[PDB]
Amino acid sequence: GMQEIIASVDHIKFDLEIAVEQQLGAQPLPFPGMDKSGAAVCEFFLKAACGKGGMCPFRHISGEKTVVCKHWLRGLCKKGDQCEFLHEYDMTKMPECYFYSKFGECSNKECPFLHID
Amino acid sequence: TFDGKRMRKAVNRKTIDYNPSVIKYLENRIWQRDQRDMRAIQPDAGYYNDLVPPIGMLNNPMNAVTTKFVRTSTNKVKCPVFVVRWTPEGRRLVTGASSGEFTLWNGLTFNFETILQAHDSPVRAMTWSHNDMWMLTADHGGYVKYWQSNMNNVKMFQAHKEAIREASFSPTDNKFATCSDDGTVRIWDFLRCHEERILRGHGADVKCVDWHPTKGLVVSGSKDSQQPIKFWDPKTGQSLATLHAHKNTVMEVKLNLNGNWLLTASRDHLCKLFDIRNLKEELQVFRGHKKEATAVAWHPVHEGLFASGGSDGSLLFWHVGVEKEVGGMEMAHEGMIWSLAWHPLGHILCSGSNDHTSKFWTRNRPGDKMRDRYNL
Amino acid sequence: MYAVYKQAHPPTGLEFSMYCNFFNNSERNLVVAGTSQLYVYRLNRREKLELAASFSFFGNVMSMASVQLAGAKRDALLLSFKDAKLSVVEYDPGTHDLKTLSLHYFEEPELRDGFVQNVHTPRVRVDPDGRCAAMLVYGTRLVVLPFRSSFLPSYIIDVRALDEKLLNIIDLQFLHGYYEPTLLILFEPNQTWPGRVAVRQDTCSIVAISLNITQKVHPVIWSLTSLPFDCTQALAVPKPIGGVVVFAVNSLLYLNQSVPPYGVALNSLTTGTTAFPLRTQEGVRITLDCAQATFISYDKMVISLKGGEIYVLTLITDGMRSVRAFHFDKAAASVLTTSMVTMEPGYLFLGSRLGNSLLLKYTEKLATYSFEVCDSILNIGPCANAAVGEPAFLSEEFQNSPEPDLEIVVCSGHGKNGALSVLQKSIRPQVVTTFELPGCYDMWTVIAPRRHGFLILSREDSTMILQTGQEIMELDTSGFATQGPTVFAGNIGDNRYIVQVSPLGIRLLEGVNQLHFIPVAPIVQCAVADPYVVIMSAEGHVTMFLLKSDHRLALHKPPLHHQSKVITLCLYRDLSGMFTTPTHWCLLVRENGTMEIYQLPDWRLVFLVKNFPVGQRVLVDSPLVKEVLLVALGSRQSRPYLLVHVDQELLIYEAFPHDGNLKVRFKKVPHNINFRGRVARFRYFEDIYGYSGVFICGPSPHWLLVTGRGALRLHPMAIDGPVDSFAPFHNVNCPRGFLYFNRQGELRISVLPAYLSYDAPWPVRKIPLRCTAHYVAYHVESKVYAVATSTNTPCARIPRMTGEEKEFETIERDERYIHPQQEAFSIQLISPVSWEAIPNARIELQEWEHVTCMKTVSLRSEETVSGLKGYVAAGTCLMQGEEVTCRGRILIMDVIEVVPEPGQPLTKNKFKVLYEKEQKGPVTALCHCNGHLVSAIGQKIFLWSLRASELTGMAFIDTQLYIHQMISVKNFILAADVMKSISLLRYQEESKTLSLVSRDAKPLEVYSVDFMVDNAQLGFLVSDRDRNLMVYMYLPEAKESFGGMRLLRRADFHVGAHVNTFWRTPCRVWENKHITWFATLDGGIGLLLPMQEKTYRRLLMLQNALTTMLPHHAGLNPRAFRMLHVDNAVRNVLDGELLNRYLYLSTMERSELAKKIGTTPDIILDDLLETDRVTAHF
RNA sequence: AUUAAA
Ligand SMILES: [Zn+2]
Ligand SMILES: [Zn+2]
Ligand SMILES: [Zn+2]
Repeated sequence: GMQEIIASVDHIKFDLEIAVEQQLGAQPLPFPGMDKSGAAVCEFFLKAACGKGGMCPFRHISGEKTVVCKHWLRGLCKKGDQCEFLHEYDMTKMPECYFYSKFGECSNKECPFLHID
Repeated sequence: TFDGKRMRKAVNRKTIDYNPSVIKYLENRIWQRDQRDMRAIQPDAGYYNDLVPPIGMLNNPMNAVTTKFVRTSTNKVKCPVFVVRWTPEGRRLVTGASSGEFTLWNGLTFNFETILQAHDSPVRAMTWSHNDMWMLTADHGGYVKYWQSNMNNVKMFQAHKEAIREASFSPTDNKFATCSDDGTVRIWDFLRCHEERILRGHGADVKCVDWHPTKGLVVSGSKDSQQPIKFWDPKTGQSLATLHAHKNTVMEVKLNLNGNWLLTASRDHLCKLFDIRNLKEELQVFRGHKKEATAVAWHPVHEGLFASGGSDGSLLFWHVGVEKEVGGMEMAHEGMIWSLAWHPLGHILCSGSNDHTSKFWTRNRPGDKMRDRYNL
Repeated sequence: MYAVYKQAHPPTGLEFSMYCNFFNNSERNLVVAGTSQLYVYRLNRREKLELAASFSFFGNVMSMASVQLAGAKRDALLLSFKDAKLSVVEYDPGTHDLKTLSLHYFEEPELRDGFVQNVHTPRVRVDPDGRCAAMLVYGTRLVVLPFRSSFLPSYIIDVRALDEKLLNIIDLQFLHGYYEPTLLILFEPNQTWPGRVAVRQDTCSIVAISLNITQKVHPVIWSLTSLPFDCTQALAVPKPIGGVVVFAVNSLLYLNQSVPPYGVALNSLTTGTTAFPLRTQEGVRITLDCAQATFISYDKMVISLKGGEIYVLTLITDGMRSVRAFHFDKAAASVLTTSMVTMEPGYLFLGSRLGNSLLLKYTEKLATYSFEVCDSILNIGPCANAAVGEPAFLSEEFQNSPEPDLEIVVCSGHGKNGALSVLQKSIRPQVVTTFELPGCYDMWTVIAPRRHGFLILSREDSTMILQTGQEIMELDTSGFATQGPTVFAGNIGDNRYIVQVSPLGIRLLEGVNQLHFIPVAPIVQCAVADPYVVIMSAEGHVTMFLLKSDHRLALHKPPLHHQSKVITLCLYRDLSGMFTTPTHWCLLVRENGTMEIYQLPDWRLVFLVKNFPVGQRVLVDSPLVKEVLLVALGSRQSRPYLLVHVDQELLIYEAFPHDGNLKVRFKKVPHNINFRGRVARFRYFEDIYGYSGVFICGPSPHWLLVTGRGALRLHPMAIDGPVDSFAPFHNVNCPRGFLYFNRQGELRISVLPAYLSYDAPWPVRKIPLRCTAHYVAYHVESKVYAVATSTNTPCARIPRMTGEEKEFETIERDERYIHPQQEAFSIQLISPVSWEAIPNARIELQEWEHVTCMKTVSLRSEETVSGLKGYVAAGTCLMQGEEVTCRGRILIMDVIEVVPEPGQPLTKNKFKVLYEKEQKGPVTALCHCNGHLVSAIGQKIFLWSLRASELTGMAFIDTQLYIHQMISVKNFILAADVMKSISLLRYQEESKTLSLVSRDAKPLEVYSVDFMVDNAQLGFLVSDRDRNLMVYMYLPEAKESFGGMRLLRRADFHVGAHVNTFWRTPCRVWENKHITWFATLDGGIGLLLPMQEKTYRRLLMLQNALTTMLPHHAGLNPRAFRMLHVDNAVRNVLDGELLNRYLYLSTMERSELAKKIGTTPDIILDDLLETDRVTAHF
């Protein structure tokens, strides 16, 4: 069984696999205000130059960010590519809890923000 | 002031969680062909896990008569709520208020999430595109704003010199129509923010506008008694028809997603339904609003069921083909109900009234004695 | 882009059943229908239902009824099809198919009243006196068909236009004992639902409208208006008592026109919900919400409750026949039923879509009745989930086969009838031993003094004799003509003697010793049946031999006028007297192309077919046919079949009676078998593993099986390649086995595997679980199946949220209270070696925890030489109502090898729960992506990395309302939403980002999602609530997709059934294509095979020709049936069931259609047979 | 950090 065993696709190079790798049919992002933070990382921008500064539909990311974005988890990240906080799901990178650090002990033990003591 | 930096005791909030209903429906669909194979939910409190969402009970739209009060969501600003809209996946409720702010309430536990000063003038219109990307809002100052799911304003332009009452998207969302107090409907190109046509002929304030689900038709309602309802061709800009449907001030025009029905609410205390294929004769007339009928909302799942709001605060429920109201709450709000929004699963209804609060209504639990203030 | 749909397994599951005169007025028949299937059953007296006729429709039956028309020899069948279609059909003598008398369409937009979505199935009802039939259409239009050219023009009644404004019709039944056809309608003028009962209680009403056929007037008589809100079906009481019995969920009502209503309360749940006067029925605490009932005799009703319990309800009456009381008797429980009908008195059929439909026999006890199961019709239930795995018992001789050896395990049934079905398409022999015997090409096994004593081999110039017994050894002793080849060898008489024929002559054997030998162009083919021996020379000379007791073979030259050369022969004995005019028959084919049947003791012609080789659909009395065989099969060899081999093409005929000539005709039966020293391809066998049938040799060996059920079964056997010759073999070392050669010259001594049943469309083993089977997953390592099962227990507590922790309210009610059913979920371990559950390997979940998903996931690990490890992952949710927040758990289990418990070899396998932790939301879907676990938790999709025993969050993305299904290929995830649509997601490893590539913007209630794989094209196959199959493609450069952010559907197909599970296999032109298989919720298995554009266009012209130029059952339109959701459209999927009609046509019809569509029959046949060949898996 | 605790 195990479809991966009987019906393997590793030897097949799919068209959409080429399309996403070559950023195929990616129209420039209209309305320079928006950000599209749920988009893929621009692989063209990683290698060298994309040629679309802010007009690219895909994320032009930077490695200096260390703390995860609290608004991105809530789905309200307005900054987008100009966001200083990491759009990753690393729990170690979570910001420290405002209430545990200052207001003694946090109300809910289920909060994702880091507790220091 | 409130800034998310104040300690308070942990609260376990009231929830209307649709997940148990969906899971139960996912199990039933496996072995039940349709409603006739569905085992009956008993009117007892112990049958809490047999409930399914409205998609499960397609043959009985009476489930979605949501007269069970859940929660009242009021801002600390305490200003009238003019428009309520659900985020397309039902994650959040967004309310547009007279202060011009957007307030976001969690779709499961209906508590405050965030607030943002969206418009300078009262928010009159709020609509999401057919693709879930875009939320278009208009204000009393005549400005139209473009938003996304992250509530980031992207584009701003002034569509009308007077108050914009309602906006409606085309099926492909490439174009939309706005109605204003200047008396004209205007067709816009979404991507270029350019007005394609100006639609003139009502002669008074245009209070509502709707786009046909598939055809490319625009229906408008106005204060003008001579031209209460008009049909337009958004490409040519021409007036296809005029419908003398109401005596006074058609407040809402909603085209059913089936593409056949026009639902009109007016200040003459009447909601009327029309077949757009045969406009000369009026279909069912809905009577039962003691005061003016101000808001209507077709159910997302049940195509014949819709909720209606009144200027007295009454929230009534109607079905196509049924003469009388299938349900209602005469004192749902203390003030005129401005907008009604259904959750994408039509199990929760939200109402924003001229009173400074917004309320959430869910389906009645099987086996409960509806002796509360809103029922008996 | 292009594909062809084929069904590999016909749907199983019956929704309608009735007892009517299908064939003639002398006997009644059990007529049952399912999803696009019609079955006619006879009752053979142990009692067994044997199939008499089966028909397929291009549409799903929505309602079934029968009427006896004026001056008719049969009952016409009234079949209803989705939307507004009524088709009146009869059985046709002559051509053994159905005959469409009238087809009615009521599909006008005016009748729909502006409601585009149809939620009401069309329901046909028949007057008891046969005066008229009524079909309720769209819930508002009542179509009336008057009966007396047997039909009068129909008219439509708008029930809204009637008095009292019905407006919500629950049930409608014609009433007995009226001068005019009186239709009782149960309806809700004002509708309510359980939950608003406090403000709207008594909502149901009945009206009896008297239908005047001529004046077309229909006044209302006998209105009642305060019936309980939860009134389910109503049933019309027969003539003596009359009236109607109304089933309610919690109460039972008897209503009559004059008598005041009589009603009883079935449980204490009627108290605050019904103001109707109800009297507590004593000793019964039941519910009638989803119950099937039928009247046995009068004043007695058998009711099949939900849960399967059977009750006998008695209407207790006074002398003047007024119902004054109800009597309830609880008889034995049985299957979950969808329909019920009474056969001959004492017999009751329980039609079942969930579990096996079974025939019951009830007898009065020594008022009360006892029920026993006499027969059961196998039902692969609603196929919730399916798992592919490899069978454990493949013989060592087939281990080096290049194609994978694999089977299907299906979660079937529901509740008490929940089961696992093990499905194998092909038969796999269990080889006992192999003999390397080259040169010999044909075999014969004969019984000697009922084991087979001798095995006779024919070589090119010699004959080899093997004495089979305790040891199989060659006999060099005399008796058998080993000098040259043998044409045929068999048993003559009653197995007392052995008959051996060579080109030189015919030899009679007592065993090892020869009794006598008779010398006799060389003999090329011999036919032996009973004391009759017929041999044919190369030039067509025919002589017959007869056993005359002294025994001895006696020469009797047949009187035959050779206007044409005889090219093949057959002998047949008719045990069951279908061959009316133990009798003996000779079947003969001439060179001109004529087929002749002869009374065998004499030689008078009885049957004649003018153009036999062309393959006519029906053979009626008055090229190069190679082999012909008549065999009687079934119970006591009742139903005979004709087997013909012409031009590398197999065509096989069923025989049916039809009135000094033979009162029989032959009907062509469809199949998908292609045939692309005279050696017989058809080898009749009796009692191979207790099975009687014929083995077809050749490039595609097949098993033809007909049991007492009477259904033709065709099972392929291709694991050993083409089979040259075949013979039955009953031996001490080979009990009721068989014998065949491989093409390499290997002789196989084999037996049929015992764990499978071959009386189904596929070899199947059904494992009863007595509980609902939700998900099944195959674990490659440890080679076991994990099954997520749930069982129902009474609910005793109502969870509450008090703001601090969960607070449980104990349900305190009366003794007459029906407790709600609460599901308890378990994950079990099933061994393929012995399909019993593995002991002490069972995971029990929490009290309210529901398995929402369970899959086998390959997660990367550093243990094996590869990366992936292959665990079993389950997603759960605690279902505690709307008021309580739903949260879930992710369970990752490994099946490990351990030393088995002494005396329990099955206990070598055991769960190892590596991860079981509470998640921050409901876990609704699970998947794996490049060694990472992908979970839909609430309105987000998370991607996890599995550490030693911890799950590490890698990335997430915000998703739609409720993701109930995810499947991944490479680094792409296809997520299905319950209401919104499918979504396409990609994960980038270098930057831990999960993004949305594209999605379908339109709403869609998706059932399940898979992939369509081409050489480079990837399609997202989607199942829908409206029973549609959609293929979506990611086309960023296409204009219709705005920037690639819209997924575009590129192929559309309406399968008649819901699909919840998908799996794909490689094709057996097809370099990188994968066949996507699916199991339907109606018990069927279907295919979606990718196709080239040119072949698609050719077969599309063929499909249009077959749609236009061929009559179809019930007059239905094949093209309209496969249209999208109309029961926009992108017709790029061919209907292989329609394309199979080309194979069913005669050669002349095929050629005419090919010239009309401007192509070659050879080209069309090549395309069709290639599609059949590449999909020969399982 | 844009109201994380409304
Ligand atoms: Zn870029
Ligand atoms: Zn951010
Ligand atoms: Zn904290």
